[PDB]
Amino acid sequence: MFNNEPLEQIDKELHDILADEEKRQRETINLIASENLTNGAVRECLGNRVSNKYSEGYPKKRYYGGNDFIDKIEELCQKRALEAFNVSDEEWGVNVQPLSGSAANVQALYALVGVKGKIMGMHLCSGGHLTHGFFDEKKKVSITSDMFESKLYKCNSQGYVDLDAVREMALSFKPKVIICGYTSYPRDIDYQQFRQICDEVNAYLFADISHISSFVACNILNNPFLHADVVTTTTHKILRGPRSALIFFNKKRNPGIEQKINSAVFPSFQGGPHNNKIAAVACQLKEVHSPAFKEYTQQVLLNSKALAKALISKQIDLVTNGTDNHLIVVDLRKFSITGSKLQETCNAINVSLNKNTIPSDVDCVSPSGVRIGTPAMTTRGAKEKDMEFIADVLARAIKITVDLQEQYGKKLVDFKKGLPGNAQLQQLKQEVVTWAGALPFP
Amino acid sequence: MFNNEPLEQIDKELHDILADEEKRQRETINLIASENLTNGAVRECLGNRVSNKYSEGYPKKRYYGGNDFIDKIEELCQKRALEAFNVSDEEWGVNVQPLSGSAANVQALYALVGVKGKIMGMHLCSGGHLTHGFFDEKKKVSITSDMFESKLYKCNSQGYVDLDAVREMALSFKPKVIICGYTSYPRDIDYQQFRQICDEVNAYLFADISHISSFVACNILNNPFLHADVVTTTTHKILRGPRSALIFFNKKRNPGIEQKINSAVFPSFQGGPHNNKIAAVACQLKEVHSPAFKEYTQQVLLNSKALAKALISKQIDLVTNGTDNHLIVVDLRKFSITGSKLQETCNAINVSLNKNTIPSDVDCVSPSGVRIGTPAMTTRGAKEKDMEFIADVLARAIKITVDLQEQYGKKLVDFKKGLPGNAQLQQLKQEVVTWAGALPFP
Ligand SMILES: Cc1[nH]nc2c1[C@](c1cc(C#N)cc(-c3cccc(F)c3)c1)(C1CCC1)C(C#N)=C(N)O2
Ligand SMILES: Cc1[nH]nc2c1[C@](c1cc(C#N)cc(-c3cccc(F)c3)c1)(C1CCC1)C(C#N)=C(N)O2
Ligand SMILES: Cc1ncc(COP(=O)(O)O)c(CNCC(=O)O)c1O
Ligand SMILES: Cc1ncc(COP(=O)(O)O)c(CNCC(=O)O)c1O
Ligand SMILES: [Cl-]
Repeated sequence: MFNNEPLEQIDKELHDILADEEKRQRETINLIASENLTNGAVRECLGNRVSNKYSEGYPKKRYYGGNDFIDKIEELCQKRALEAFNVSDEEWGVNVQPLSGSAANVQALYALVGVKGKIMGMHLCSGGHLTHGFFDEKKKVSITSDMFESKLYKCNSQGYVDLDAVREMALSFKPKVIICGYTSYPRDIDYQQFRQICDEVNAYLFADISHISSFVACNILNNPFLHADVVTTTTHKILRGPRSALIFFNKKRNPGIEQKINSAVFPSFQGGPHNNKIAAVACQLKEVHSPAFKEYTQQVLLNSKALAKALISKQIDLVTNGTDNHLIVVDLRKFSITGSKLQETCNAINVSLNKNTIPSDVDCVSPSGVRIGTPAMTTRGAKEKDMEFIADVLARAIKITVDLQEQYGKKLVDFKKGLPGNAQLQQLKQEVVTWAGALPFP
Repeated sequence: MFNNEPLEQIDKELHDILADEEKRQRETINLIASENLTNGAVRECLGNRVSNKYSEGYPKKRYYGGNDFIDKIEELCQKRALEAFNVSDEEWGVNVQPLSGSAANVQALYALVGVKGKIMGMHLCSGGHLTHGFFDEKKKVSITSDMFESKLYKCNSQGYVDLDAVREMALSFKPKVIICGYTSYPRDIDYQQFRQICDEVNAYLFADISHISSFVACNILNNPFLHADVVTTTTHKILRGPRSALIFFNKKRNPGIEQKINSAVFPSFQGGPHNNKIAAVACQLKEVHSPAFKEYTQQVLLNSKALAKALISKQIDLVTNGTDNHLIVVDLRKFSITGSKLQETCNAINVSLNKNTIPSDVDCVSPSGVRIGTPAMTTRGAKEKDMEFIADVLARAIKITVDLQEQYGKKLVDFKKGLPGNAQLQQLKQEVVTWAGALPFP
């Protein structure tokens, strides 16, 4: 007693929008640093009947029965997880149930510090994530600043984490967790120095490596597992998995942490796990361990260097004047345009990127930068030589943005009337669609 | 630069376990009251590329661009949602972003009461959910008893919500939220009398209808929307959607609530929505609005009535001696066997059900009942006449459970040893597999 008609027939209206999304993705130069494209196998797992099953609890420790095949799936996933991040089942454990990065962080921070607990994170306007304790002058914007008591550190004038400021605050404010690992940070992290600062205050060291996860697994960037108590990562960004998250925990440094983390996830915060997610992670984490994935991650960094370089050759400024990872933050000051304006211009030419603060920005009000990243385009086949064109396109978009602003004024609503039907943007869009359209597409 | 070979070739090891999960599901009599089977269209949406997309914020209020198609998807889902539950765009709003039931409840409760706010829910051992404020002597098990301050009401001696006890407690405790709508409750709910209790204290009325959602939509059971400030529901149980949830909020009774709830979800708790979930939810909600779905939901209740009646005819007791809904709680005291044992016996014969408390239990390690439900089997095509067989199988399992206990003792470790290789269970299993295996299967 059900309807087994294909999606096309049963719900034409939805299928049509979906058919469109797919075309927008196919015909876009996607530079959203946090985005990627899943392969067909990952998507088969996501659409698998394994999500019919309720599986509250942990393997061999379920509330319901008939969970043996589910238990294998979850245990496979924990195993492939620890292997990928080059850690022994004996020193580290992982929880693979968190539905997403924000959930994982909240769950893991609660596990460590409880309600009214003290945490330190990087400010959002400086490149920290919302769940690193974000609050405003007027509001406790993230639960992490409300259920916890948080203090936020900043970057210096050159766009680097000010470790000396981290220390001043940590001794003065006395957190039980210090979070490092960022949403928008173009450079590698000195985890050793974080590990040393925590020790003077007795704090835990939390590394959120969602943006650089593949670099960590592939031994291309600094290893946080060498120093940290907890490591979290989403599975969907550079890692190229489904939308999900991982919590890693150092048993050796902390006996009692395993049950603390597993209990935080369920039953404090979550109910039934989404087993299709757990399955999709398994599928991808296997791909991750292969030398082919190491190729890809290397290719990611090469494109990112070639891109930063090409932009500089076009006299465009970058925060920290470079990148060690997959992401670049462009500084727009020398052109007197905002990131929102350029975001608007890139939107019109099928170039996806986002506005972003620079140190010299007082508030999150008027971002002076844009964040671009190379994982999505690398997946689609772009090589170092293709970074020229992309840089060429962003330079052209910046120039058009500067022209439109002189014509239509400083206010965004005013600025925005220039875009529709602009001969230059339509020519540029066409160049983009034409190049993007024919790129390999999972 | 990716690997696009089918799941079978790419990760055969996973494909096997998954193929096994599928066979186990097809060959099981599934009586888990919270379980169902999604159609193929819902699973095409779960594995659609729409989840490649970052979409933080709300439609026409996104942080990133390129989100016009996503916006069309999310607005369609809010629209199909409000109508399915027969409420006006103008009086009710809905948030469709919560990743799961537990997240939805925690988010919605946060929105209404804040950190350290007072809430009232049904005890777990009585039939409330974990997120309704559950705690233990010595341990705050759910975040809902830690981030909030909670008190837990119980059912009376006959298995009914003791409304008088609710009032005595509420007036003493002075909560800002009283939650009704339960995990294991075989009877309908008097929302009007709950509305009246809240009014005497000025608390909000929270209705979690995850288990009965279709009944409410189809105008078969009482309407919580008539009386409630907030209604949550999962989309995966009787509603037959993906693993997701909805928060409903009454704007007409509460100006301001719409921002309070939307902001609770993001950016307080969540980051990027899972657009594949949202797409899948939209797809199912369309189906929910057809009269074919009203028929299915009627069939659920008919089956549940027939099953209760058949069990009664076999001299098995039911908490409240019947059901108004999709689920039955069997009281096993007259056979002196625990739910744990029967669950074990049912596991051995491919009959999925779970242990459950009865009023006369006080502790939760001793449960004297089992919960069964009819949505899954109804989906698979079983009609009233089939409920006899299902009752006959359950009676036979109870019988074998009594016999194995007299042979092996009252301790579960010992009891279990009687199960493997038992001539009667293997006989019963085959009858189950042969009937189950051949039933319609989405
Ligand atoms: C949208 C989002 N999610 N998590 C983020 C952000 C992100 C962000 C940018 C902007 C802007 N403009 C605004 C927000 C934001 C999101 C919610 C509430 C709020 F007050 C601000 C968040 C964007 C820009 C790059 C990522 C950010 C920053 N800066 C960081 N570090 O973290
Ligand atoms: C697993 C789960 N999640 N939410 C629930 C339960 C459920 C439950 C049953 C049993 C039993 N026996 C034990 C638990 C449970 C789950 C987590 C922690 C805990 F202390 C207890 C939870 C289910 C299993 C049968 C009904 C329940 C009840 N009773 C209610 N009302 O709510
Ligand atoms: C460092 C970090 N941690 C956690 C998350 C949260 O993941 P979910 O959205 O899956 O909750 C993000 C998301 N960052 C979004 C972006 O950079 O575009 C992140 O950048
Ligand atoms: C009252 C109630 N609310 C919410 C949920 C579900 O939350 P998740 O989607 O996070 O699992 C349940 C599921 N209860 C599981 C069961 O009855 O079997 C529930 O019983
Ligand atoms: Cl999903």
